[PDB]
Amino acid sequence: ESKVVVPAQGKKITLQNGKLNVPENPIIPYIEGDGIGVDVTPAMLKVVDAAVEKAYKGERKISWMEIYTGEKSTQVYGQDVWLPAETLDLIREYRVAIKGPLTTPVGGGIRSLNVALRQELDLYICLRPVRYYQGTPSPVKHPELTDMVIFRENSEDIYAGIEWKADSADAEKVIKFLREEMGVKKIRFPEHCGIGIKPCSEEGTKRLVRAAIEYAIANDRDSVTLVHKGNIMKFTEGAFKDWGYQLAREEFGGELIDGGPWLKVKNPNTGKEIVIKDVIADAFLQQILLRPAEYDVIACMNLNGDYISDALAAQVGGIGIAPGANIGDECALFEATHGTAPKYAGQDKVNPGSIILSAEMMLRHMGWTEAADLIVKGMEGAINAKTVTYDFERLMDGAKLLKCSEFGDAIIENM
Amino acid sequence: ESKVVVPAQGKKITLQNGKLNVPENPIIPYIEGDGIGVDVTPAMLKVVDAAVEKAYKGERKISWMEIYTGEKSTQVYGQDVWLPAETLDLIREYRVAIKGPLTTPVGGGIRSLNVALRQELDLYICLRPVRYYQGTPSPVKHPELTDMVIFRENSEDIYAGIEWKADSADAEKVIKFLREEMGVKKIRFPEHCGIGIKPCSEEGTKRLVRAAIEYAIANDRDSVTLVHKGNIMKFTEGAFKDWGYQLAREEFGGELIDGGPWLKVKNPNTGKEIVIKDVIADAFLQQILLRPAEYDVIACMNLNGDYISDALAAQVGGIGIAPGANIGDECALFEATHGTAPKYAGQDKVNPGSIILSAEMMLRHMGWTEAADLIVKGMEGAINAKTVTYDFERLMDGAKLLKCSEFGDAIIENM
Repeated sequence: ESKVVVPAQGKKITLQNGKLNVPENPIIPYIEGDGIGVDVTPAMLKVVDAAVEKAYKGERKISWMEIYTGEKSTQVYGQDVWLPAETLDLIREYRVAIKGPLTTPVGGGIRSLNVALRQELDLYICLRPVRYYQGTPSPVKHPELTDMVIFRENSEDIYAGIEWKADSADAEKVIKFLREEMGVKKIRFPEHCGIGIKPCSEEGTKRLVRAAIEYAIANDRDSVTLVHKGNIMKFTEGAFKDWGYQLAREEFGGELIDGGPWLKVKNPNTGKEIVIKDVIADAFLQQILLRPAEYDVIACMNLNGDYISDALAAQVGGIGIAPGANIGDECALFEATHGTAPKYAGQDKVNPGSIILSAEMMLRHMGWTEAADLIVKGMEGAINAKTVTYDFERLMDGAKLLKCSEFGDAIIENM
Repeated sequence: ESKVVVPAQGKKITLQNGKLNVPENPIIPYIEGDGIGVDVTPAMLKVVDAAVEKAYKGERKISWMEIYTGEKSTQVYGQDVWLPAETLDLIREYRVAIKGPLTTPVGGGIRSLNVALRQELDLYICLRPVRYYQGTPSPVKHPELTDMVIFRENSEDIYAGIEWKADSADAEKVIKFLREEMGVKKIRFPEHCGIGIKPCSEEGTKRLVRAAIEYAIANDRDSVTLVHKGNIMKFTEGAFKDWGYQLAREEFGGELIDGGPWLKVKNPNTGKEIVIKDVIADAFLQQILLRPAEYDVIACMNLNGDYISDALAAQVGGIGIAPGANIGDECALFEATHGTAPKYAGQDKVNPGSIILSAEMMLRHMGWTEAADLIVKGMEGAINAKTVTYDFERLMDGAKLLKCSEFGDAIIENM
């Protein structure tokens, strides 16, 4: 039967008119995760609870409910039950959830539980906030000028997996069609050629850009930059930038600046003029290094979103502590972007940064920005105090070595 | 008639058994270029001549022959003659050539002369050497650890231009075929969707990788890294990495290291063991920032090659002085990667770095590494001495402002 105990205290989050109605004692489902998830998750629960307790002084509390997926789901439900259907039901019903790293049933098992969750719950948006935390060792000279939020389209693009192996009957048939029926003259070597498809629709583009702007308004951000390689790939990447600008005008009353393509959207809550602009992907990669302060919310397609995220994390030295979320229309799933690392499982050694920052994304997503602000403040303070875990410690001279749990306490101490 | 005067002294470069037979007084065709090309080219000719004169002490000399393309071609041949056929003949016949920036006959003219040259001469390889020059203002902490050579496939990939506009009869027909005939279930929104094709052939991959390794052997480099996003795009990007590794084994006698995918190719001239390895594109972008010294020759597809090049130039602060070459089977065309900037045309103001470094690529391509070494040495010295042009000067405190021509002389002075 259901082995999930719904808390006695707590009320669930409602979705009405596109907005979330979050009660003072919301029930938030959580997946501990496999491997080191057993270490990082407990730290996360403690940090979030303190943030809430401190910011709202007892007037709010979260009723954590544990759901299952992965290795733990097996010891709770059966054997081959890696992703119990009721787990999906609970994430959709409760709207927001947070998960630790998951282990793929390697060999003859369900390929990556993460892709299963993302696809079944139609989590079309990959959100990757990237900012520098004072003290984190970085490779660039001025990482503190970086504070962006990447909105990566997660359901289309070349990542869609629509391809055919070179020399296969399929690949041959597709090439035949393209060259004969379509009159394609641009395929240099039609023999021993693999083919890939890159789709980009109006809806897929609009729904992502919409959220980007919504986010900027909701969080009082300065701008949304549509990143694309539209100069080359006109009908996909270029179409992306076109639909994006079109949406801002039509839905957000964007007004042209100097007649130029750039628009300005007035934030109806603060009066701030959010600038809607665009930069070519290859030029953007240079821009994030030369003029990071010029960018804020970034909206782009799958591939571009993936590359930019990894490149940014590296600049601010936050690869090991990169937060992330997969958001759809009915629910949002916050996660630890790192692996399971079964070697350190139970050792209370690993860095809880990723999942803790993912929790701040969750709190912010819930409107609880005060609490979210405390997590950022604590993180910065703890790292700046050089009271860090092994991974950071080994890269810092004069650092005090703390355990995963102790780092959690250090974050709480600097709130 | 032909308005190109073939020098009286000089002999042309021969191509035999894949190698070039370069005489001591080769005739090298050159395109001055439009706009500032009138400033930068003369500086280039002077720097190269000194490099040759100094390294070989009068035993070698280049017989520069001016050919035409662009604005200047008009005042020499007619009106609509932007790319005279005889110019193509001369580049192919003389094997190596160097050009300054070109101006596109905007409006109703031949779209980008550069793409015309590249496509007609089948210059399938875009070569972008990226290294730091002591003194150049950089955004990263340790740019001096960067010294890579990007081998970008230039004839295939998504850049091929094979796409159809959303909602057009064409786009609809292609989608119909894919979903009905191919059984494609992965196109989320088949309506109002633009489609792009990403082809990757064995030959296109092999010919590029071959050159990469040839280059590494010829220049005694340490490794060739096959960059790809093969984990996602298996039949194109993954196929690229597979064919690449296959070629190293078969043609270069690559031996497996620890049974791992990495191979080792022995340089038949130095005995050095050139490592053939691979990294995923998104991970590589992080690697160039965290461990730049681990990389050397890079071999990748069109898009990846474009992104990585721009990202690297930014790191070493060499965007304004980025050298580049388009190489094919019959000829190689070295060029200034910057624009025409008609505003500064004639003012002897702009930076001649790009084309000068492109010349060193040319000399190195000719086997004249001693002379090439002098151009690198001079450049470093001049920049390190802070005797630079306006663009660098404005970014350097205590810099001596030099004119385009004077910078040329400064390079010569530090050889």
